[PDB]
Parts: sequence; C-alpha cells; structure tokens
Amino acid sequence: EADCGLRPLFEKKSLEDKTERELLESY
Amino acid sequence: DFEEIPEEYL
Amino acid sequence: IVEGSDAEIGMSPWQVMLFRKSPQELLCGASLISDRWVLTAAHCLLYPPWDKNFTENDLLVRIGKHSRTRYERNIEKISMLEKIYIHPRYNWRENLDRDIALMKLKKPVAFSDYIHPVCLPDRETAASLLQAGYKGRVTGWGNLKETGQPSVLQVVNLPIVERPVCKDSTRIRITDNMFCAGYKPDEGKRGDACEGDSGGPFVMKSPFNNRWYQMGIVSWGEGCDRDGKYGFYTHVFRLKKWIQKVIDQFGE
Ligand SMILES: CCOC(=O)CCN(C(=O)c1ccc2c(c1)nc(CNc1ccc(C(=N)N)cc1)n2C)c1ccccn1
Repeated sequence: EADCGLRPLFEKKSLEDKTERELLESY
Repeated sequence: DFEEIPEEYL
Repeated sequence: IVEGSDAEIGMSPWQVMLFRKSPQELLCGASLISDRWVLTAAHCLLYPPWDKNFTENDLLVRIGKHSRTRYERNIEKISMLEKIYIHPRYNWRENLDRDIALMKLKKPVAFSDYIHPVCLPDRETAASLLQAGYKGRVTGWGNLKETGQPSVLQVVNLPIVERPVCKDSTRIRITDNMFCAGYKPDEGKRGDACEGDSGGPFVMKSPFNNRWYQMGIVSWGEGCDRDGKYGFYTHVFRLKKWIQKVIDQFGE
C-alpha cells in the first residue's frame, strides 16, 4: 500500500502517541 | 461477556 | 497483554479481532494489511493438539475496535471470510515453524480513522530494524495475567532478544522463521503477549520514513510474562514471498 503504516489520528496529523518515542529511542 | 452483534453478519 | 497499557484511540488502526460466531468469543488478534486481507497466525485456524480447525464460515473479523466486548457501533466494521490460506509448510506438529495465514474478506473494508492497514516489511526494512535490543510493539485484547480479560485494547513495547538467548530459554528447536522478544529478568521492565493475543501483530516504526511495519506475529509462548521466558513471533519478512504469491494469485 502507499498509505500503509501512516495512522490517521497520529502520523497523518503529525501527532505522536504516548509511547512511540520509547521505540525510536531503542534504535 | 460479549455484546450481541447485528444478526446481519450471520 | 501482561504488563501492558491501555491503547489510545486509533493507536493501532490495523488491529483486527478474530471472532468466533458461536459461541461468540475472541479467538486471536490479527492485522489489516490491505482492504481485503487480514494477516494472523496459522495456529488460530489450525492446531490439532488444542482441537482447532476452523473454516471461513466459522469466523467473523472485527476491525476498528478498541473496546474488548462492546459492539462499537459506527466505529468498528465486521467482515466475513471468503477464503483462508495457511502456509503449505507450517509445522504445527513440531515447533509452529511458518506460523502464518491470510484471510481474504468477503468484501473490502473501508478505511477510516480507526481502520487503516500496516505495511509489510521488505529485505532492507527487516535488515535495519530486526536487531536485538530494538523495541517493537505488541497489542491485544487477551489475558492480562497468565492465570483477567482487559476492557480495552492493550499495548506493550518489548525489545527483540538475541537468537542465542531465545534458544537458551526453551527446549524447542527455534528456526530462522522466528524471533523472540521480551525483557530479561535483570532488565527491570517486563511484559508479554498472552492467551487471546496470539495471531496479533508485532510492529515497529521505521525511523527512516515514519511508517509502522509488522515484523512479527504473536506465535507461541510458555505461560505469560515469566522470568526467563520469551514471546516467540513468526518472522514476517522471511515468509513475505509466500504472502506475495498468495495475494497476487487469488488476491485483490
Ligand atoms: C517444554 C515446555 O516449554 C516449551 O518448550 C514450549 C512448548 N510449547 C508450547 O508451550 C506451546 C505450544 C503451542 C502454542 C503455544 C505454546 N502458545 C500458543 C499460542 N498462544 C500464545 C500464548 C502466549 C504467548 C506468549 N506469552 N508470548 C504467545 C502465544 N500455541 C498455539 C510449544 C512451543 C512451540 C511449538 C510447540 N509447542
């Protein structure tokens, strides 16, 4: 898909969820 | 303890 | 989810609930990959030991959900299975090797704020992300304790463990088509999938393009969140060729 993995309520409106930073901080 | 769903899906 | 947390609305729009028609009950988790395809573990449909062997007309797929038991009117959408596809080389007999299956919905589901597909990874994505220490995320409506049920969809971020540690945690022959995740007993934090969660997604967000990709499927585990035990997941990328061939064979 060309829209896969981009969430309407978060990415689509540049809002990040409560715990995603914990993921990206482990990379 | 599930809520009944619309019979239409059966 | 054991030691997880309450999901935020639309936090996991690709989350699917495998629902048994009668008795009406949760079977497993699953994921929305396209508007006609839901990905899950093969053991959700077939596992002779537990006497499991479902047909399409035995299941209903509930997408867009947040609440566990409540029928979320105007939010979720319920689909019927047109055809189920299990990996022709899935080993239920020995170690649940190639634990994966696809379900083609009878008719496409409309995406919305609560319903949106997850990306399947490609060689490069799996390469850069699937590394020990990297935290993926698992979600589900299953057991909160190994031995109640949650009210809302749960979520827990778990790190990928080194192949050696995984192997050294069980007597089961681990294959390349698997990976394990979870915190070590000394690592302080803890958490894990549990009954009701299997078949569900293990996703990671690429720091390169900000997309969520499903790297794993909750496959099997010994108990739930035990010291020294780990959750095992189907390596999604190692079997994408089977996913591609199926979708571009009978798919839409
Ligand atoms: C010697 C005993 O210890 C072991 O080595 C594990 C034995 N063993 C099992 O316990 C087993 C079998 C089938 C299973 C299974 C566990 N878990 C599920 C799916 N549900 C969950 C439940 C929980 C979790 C989790 N906590 N991560 C995951 C999946 N299925 C279908 C096993 C493992 C792989 C293949 C065959 N058997």
